Amino acid sequence: GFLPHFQHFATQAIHVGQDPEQWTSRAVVPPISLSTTFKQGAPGQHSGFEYSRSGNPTRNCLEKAVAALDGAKYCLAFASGLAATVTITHLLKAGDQIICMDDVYGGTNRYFRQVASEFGLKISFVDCSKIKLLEAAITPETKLVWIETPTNPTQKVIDIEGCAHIVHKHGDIILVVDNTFMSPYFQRPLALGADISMYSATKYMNGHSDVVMGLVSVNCESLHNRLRFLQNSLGAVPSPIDCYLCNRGLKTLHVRMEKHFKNGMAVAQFLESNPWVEKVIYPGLPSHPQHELVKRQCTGCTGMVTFYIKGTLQHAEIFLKNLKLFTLAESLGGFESLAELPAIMTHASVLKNDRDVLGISDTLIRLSVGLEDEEDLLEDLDQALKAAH
Amino acid sequence: GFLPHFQHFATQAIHVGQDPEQWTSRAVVPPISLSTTFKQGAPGQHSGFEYSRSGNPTRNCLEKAVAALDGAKYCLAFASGLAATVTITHLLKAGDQIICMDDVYGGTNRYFRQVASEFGLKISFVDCSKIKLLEAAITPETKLVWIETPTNPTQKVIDIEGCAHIVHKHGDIILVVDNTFMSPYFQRPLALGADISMYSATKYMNGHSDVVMGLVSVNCESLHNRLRFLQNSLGAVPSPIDCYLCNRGLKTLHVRMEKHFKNGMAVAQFLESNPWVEKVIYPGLPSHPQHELVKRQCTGCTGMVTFYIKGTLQHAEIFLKNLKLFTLAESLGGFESLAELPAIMTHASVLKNDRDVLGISDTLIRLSVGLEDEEDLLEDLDQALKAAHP
Amino acid sequence: GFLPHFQHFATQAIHVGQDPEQWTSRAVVPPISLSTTFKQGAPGQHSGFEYSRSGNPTRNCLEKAVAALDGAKYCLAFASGLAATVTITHLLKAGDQIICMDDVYGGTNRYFRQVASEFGLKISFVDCSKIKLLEAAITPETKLVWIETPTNPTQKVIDIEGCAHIVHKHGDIILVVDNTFMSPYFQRPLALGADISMYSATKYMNGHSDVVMGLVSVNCESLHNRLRFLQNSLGAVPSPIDCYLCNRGLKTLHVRMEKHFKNGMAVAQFLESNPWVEKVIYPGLPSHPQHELVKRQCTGCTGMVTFYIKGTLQHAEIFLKNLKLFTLAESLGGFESLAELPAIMTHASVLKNDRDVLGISDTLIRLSVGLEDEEDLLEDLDQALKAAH
Amino acid sequence: GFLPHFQHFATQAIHVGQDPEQWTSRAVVPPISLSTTFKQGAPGQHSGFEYSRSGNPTRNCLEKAVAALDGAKYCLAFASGLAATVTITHLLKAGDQIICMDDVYGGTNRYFRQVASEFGLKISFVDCSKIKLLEAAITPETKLVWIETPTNPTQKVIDIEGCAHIVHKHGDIILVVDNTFMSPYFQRPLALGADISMYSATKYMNGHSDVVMGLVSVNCESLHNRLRFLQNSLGAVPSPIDCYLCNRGLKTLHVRMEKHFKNGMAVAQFLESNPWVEKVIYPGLPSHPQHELVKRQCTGCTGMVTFYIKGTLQHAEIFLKNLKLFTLAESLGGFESLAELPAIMTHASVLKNDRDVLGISDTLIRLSVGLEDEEDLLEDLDQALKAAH
Ligand SMILES: C=C(NCc1c(COP(=O)(O)O)cnc(C)c1O)C(=O)O
Ligand SMILES: C=C(NCc1c(COP(=O)(O)O)cnc(C)c1O)C(=O)O
Ligand SMILES: C=C(NCc1c(COP(=O)(O)O)cnc(C)c1O)C(=O)O
Ligand SMILES: C=C(NCc1c(COP(=O)(O)O)cnc(C)c1O)C(=O)O
Repeated sequence: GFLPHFQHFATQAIHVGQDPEQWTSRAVVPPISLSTTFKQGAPGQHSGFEYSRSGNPTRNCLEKAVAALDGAKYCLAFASGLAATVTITHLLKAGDQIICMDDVYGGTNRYFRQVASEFGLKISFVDCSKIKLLEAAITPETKLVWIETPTNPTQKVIDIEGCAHIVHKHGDIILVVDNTFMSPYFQRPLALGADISMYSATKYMNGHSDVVMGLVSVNCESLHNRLRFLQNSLGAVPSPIDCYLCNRGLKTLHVRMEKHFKNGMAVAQFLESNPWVEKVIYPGLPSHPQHELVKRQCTGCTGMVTFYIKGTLQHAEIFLKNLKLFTLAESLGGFESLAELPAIMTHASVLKNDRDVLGISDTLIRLSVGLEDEEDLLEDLDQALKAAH
Repeated sequence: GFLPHFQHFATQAIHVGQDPEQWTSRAVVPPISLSTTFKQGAPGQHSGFEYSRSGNPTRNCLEKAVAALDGAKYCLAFASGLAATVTITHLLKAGDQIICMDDVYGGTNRYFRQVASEFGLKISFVDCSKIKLLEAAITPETKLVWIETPTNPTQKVIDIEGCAHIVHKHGDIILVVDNTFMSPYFQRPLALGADISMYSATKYMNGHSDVVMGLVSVNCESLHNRLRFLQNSLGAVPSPIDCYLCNRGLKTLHVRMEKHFKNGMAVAQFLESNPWVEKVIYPGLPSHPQHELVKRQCTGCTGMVTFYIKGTLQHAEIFLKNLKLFTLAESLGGFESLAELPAIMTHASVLKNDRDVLGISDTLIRLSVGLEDEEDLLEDLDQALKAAHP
Repeated sequence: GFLPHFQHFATQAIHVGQDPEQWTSRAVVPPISLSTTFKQGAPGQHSGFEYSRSGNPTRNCLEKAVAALDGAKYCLAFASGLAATVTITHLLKAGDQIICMDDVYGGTNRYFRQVASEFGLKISFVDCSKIKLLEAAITPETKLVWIETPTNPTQKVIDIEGCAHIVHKHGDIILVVDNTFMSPYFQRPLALGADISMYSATKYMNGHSDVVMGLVSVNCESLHNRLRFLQNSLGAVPSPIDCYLCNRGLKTLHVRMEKHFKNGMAVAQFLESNPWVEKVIYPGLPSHPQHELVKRQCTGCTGMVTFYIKGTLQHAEIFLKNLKLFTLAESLGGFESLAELPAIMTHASVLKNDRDVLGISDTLIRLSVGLEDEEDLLEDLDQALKAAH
Repeated sequence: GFLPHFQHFATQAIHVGQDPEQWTSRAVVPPISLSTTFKQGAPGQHSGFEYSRSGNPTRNCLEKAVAALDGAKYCLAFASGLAATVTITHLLKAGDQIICMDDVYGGTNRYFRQVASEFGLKISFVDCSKIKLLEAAITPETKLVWIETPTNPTQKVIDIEGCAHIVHKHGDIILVVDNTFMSPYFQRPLALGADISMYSATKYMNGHSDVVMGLVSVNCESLHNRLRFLQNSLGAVPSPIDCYLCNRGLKTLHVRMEKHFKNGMAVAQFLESNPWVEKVIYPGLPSHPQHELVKRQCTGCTGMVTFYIKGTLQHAEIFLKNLKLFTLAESLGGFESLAELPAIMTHASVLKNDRDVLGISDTLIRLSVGLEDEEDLLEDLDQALKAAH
């Protein structure tokens, strides 16, 4: 009962930006152009490229593809997901206010809380999953609302169309949705009212655990020109090879995400059936408080499964150490299955008190279910939970 | 009469951070580690690496090498030179003031003037080549002094130790020297009092016109920890492959820069003796107003040659179009020779009024002399100058 | 009614040879080791590597993975598919005989006929699809039988178990199966009696149209030692980067091949019911003469679809140029859909007389169906066939 | 008093094949084109590229550059130096004869001796440094003469122009010069009568110890077409990235080779004056038996320094081991200094009887002097010789 899948997604992921007529050789795969500079027929009159930081063939090809997958007009690539957040923040000026989602990636919390706040910006963390709390927190100085859905790691879900309703009542407020967890194959924030669709491409977009990159998709002409200026002026740009490698991962995004769905759902149901699991948070399960909201704004779910182990910190540790197929490591969205304890690793940059209020306890385990065989993944979780029973 | 060359430079550029025993294969060249994450034996108990953005083998190898070449204790790599400038600015707080050299790369001027100033920072452009003009502009809110030497493109030279004397006289003020034009083989700002040695690694460090990268070297422990926090928190980090490629270019930095010196000097002398060149700005020529300061502050000179062609824009254009070996393009520091007209291209982001005050006119041409054969470079300039003045 | 899928394929494709414990950094993805040489603890006493051509970390990791996907003990990577064919041919001696499948890739035909024959080797092309023709052609000097199944481009299918029975009655004959068209996810020649499972990894193994590489899997110890000697001695070795890129593509082989199956079947059925197609050759259709052998010998089929257009050379040409999503080009097995005219392009190296005997006519069109959206692929073929008629 | 340096060498190494107008972007550095295939406007009507193995932009750019540096009309790149040797051998036919230099790289001797000889080719090893023995050994079946100069590792020098005179009196005999040790910056075999200038590009050509590659430069039109046919037909082709990396190393060949000369000479003079060195073989020293011949055909010398340690095998082992800056490893020609004992390491593939007759004894040490600071390289040799006395 999910949203119908996006129509030409697979065809566009393979061909947008990959036109052979772009190259003299008519190659079917875009070449990796490392050249920092380009010949000009006259001072200031180039043939499309002046300097790699401002633009280069391999990066523009990637931006073209991601924009199409997001239903966007424009896209911008950056050195990392955080670098995209920083560049987006530079759209503002001293005196502006930012409303940020309550549960967000540790680095996003760390940046807003400890860095951006020191340059004339007020940061307010609000649980926008309760949509009235967002409306109450908006102020005449609010210029940017930063949303994750599902949130990392508690996986709270936010009505994007509802928030866009509210946020756009006050005129000039930018709504950003960090769509890293879902990918554009399952959720298109721009089609739901958002002004900016942002990704940590390190996770699902690239999907091969070998490229650190951020992506930002936008439709507004004014908003794109401002973001493009900061891409060149701040210089947090990605390598053209990383762009090629990321564009390479997009070619299989559709088949990868579909398998993440099946394996993730199978893992979530198994964990809810386990006598040694206290709670399971997965947007695809009916037990999720926003399950029905997911189906109206998403075409499916991913392999990100969060759950609470029964017991204490030492039971969580024992489970993670007895894993033989899941790998104890940070990050997510790759072909290999990964397991982690956010309170001690990825979300240790969040204040401990803020962890407790959010539920990020010592027993919260986050899983990034990969593309391995289903029964092998379930046999690994079973043996490791039994080890920690 | 230049400074004696820095000892062990070549050996360190080839071996620092390149320890074969680091790898199970015991390879002599460090592998390219693309992995975004690393397996941990226990929650939070890694093997040296947690996440690629925080750190990764190939990037750490590069940073160590640069640190040794700069005589620094630590170094940080970034996605670009500007990204290093932005990260350095984030060391400050709203209300602080930045003093920037009046003549600087257009993008540096653009960032400070149009971006950093909008976040509670006041920017003042002052001619720190006159070292007393800097002393007058310092205020209790001054936290950062950003200088280029030689400046881009006018190539004004600044007594780094002189500025360091003044700057450190007022307590907690950071002195940054953008050492892009000279490279550590010819100038070590840290040994001259500077607090931060910063590079656009896109130019000479990599030296192969195929990597966009910035580098920041530092000695102060407090200053390093704050920069490292911002490297991971702002995430303007370079690709591990770019890190490998840049470390690859470092291996020939010493032999590349020496040839840049010879070709650059030969081009400057040819242009100075040319009847259709009004003036030549090259730190290696005695005609440069700060020549003796250069020999006092550098072990040599670079391939960056600036000069004024005789006539008007119309002659500047024609000269550039008749070039057959020099390439009309932006950037610099590569093995290939490059020519440009800053007022319209790299420094078009600078306001015309400040361009005029700085001397960046329609006849100022900037050359990045490459590693081609000397005779071919001089014949291309000769043929192009004659073409512009028949 | 196909063979049941191979157990643990996906798990092995993602993890075999990728153990993080190999690296000091504990990286989850193997690094790309470009170093040509390695430090030795003593003159001639290495720690596993002395020189890149003999072996290097990134290549050895890939070989382990491919061997597992083939169920093999050993695997060897090469600079190209032909480079693997040449290296295998060097296993023999002057005076030996080679029996090659009559319908084979043009370059493979060119090598045996025009090169290997000039160095004391007798080459015999036999229709091994009739198993008695192989038995009749075996000679006391026969040392190598080289088979493709399905063949390129006519896609004749060969009973691997039948040929192994025949070939191995005579003692010292090597049976090679070029498994390029099927990939190890759908066909395991080694489990069916073959002595060597060989691939042009340029096609499906890498699957991203950006790596030229060959792979050879083997079980026999004597046969492996002889091949390993020639890998280092002939030096037709691949770059460690290409090895990394190919190993990256292997991680999604299972999900890619499943989509190739679905898209290939849909395209093959559409063409067979098309009024401007005289004949369709697809192992997955019941109309294929060896359909029942395919289901007995394969777990599925791929996106390689061959068909004869009705009319003349001019109708094939017009059809091929009016394709707007399929790309007219050589090669196959990538995420993008490809079309070609073998008689003029990939198989122009086969003698015209031999083309007619094999059926490689001016109206035979070969398709490599990619992973694009199904309806877009069928709509591109529909509009292009009308354009020709 | 050497030959004058080759004119326009540096300019050509930086610009030949690197023309920005080749690319729509007008990039100053050629892009890395990984695409295996290319779009064709009509069946068999390409725009210069059909399939990566036959040709691709990044490889063709490299081939143009090397050809110019060799003073050649054509150049062909291969997966390795041995792969280039194999491809050149396939130029012949069963019944032909090969004359190979008596002292040659272990792998080159091993290939001819143990592989090529098994396919209807007779191999004859002759000391062509004494030119009368070459004239005597030629036979009506001789079709190819293969020389190294300086030889590896004894570094005997061969009058290339003299041998070309002899071999070309007998009509259709190919003269190959493996110019690996000298690089085209110091020796141009083609300008001295050779028919083929061949390189192991892994050594000085690339010069960064991270690319395994072979190169062959030729002037004869018939000979080039035959080699080009075999490049595509045997498929021992290099990766396009390796081609880019090798072309990148070429840009600094001139400045690298000059420093190898200076450091090599200083090391050769130091070791010859060292009380615990029995002999020093360096083409640049007056003590070299063919020193005056070197100055006749070369513009300079390299960092390859061979010498005999005074004493026994055990002193050579200890010497290699106490080096703290030189690295004990195989290969040569990189920016880093390398030490090895060929009799057991690189030349262990040569038969002992042939080793003893050639002088490759247990006390012969081969050094590849890098680009490190001269004074540090000389104490590394000083301290290590002191330790072994
Ligand atoms: C590091 C992981 N996430 C980083 C992240 C980021 C930051 O992306 P970077 O590529 O690490 O800069 C942004 N958005 C979301 C939703 C994220 O989860 C993690 O949770 O392991
Ligand atoms: C692009 C040019 N310079 C960039 C530059 C930079 C910026 O570096 P990037 O890597 O391009 O971000 C910093 N410092 C100096 C002295 C510079 O010249 C140029 O002058 O052509
Ligand atoms: C080039 C295509 N085939 C190459 C090929 C090869 C040659 O592999 P290469 O890696 O392309 O050299 C071997 N075996 C089969 C079955 C093949 O199809 C083609 O038909 O377009
Ligand atoms: C491996 C070294 N030489 C390889 C070599 C080769 C073999 O080339 P490869 O690229 O290593 O396959 C060919 N010719 C000469 C003169 C060589 O020296 C060595 O001596 O360590």
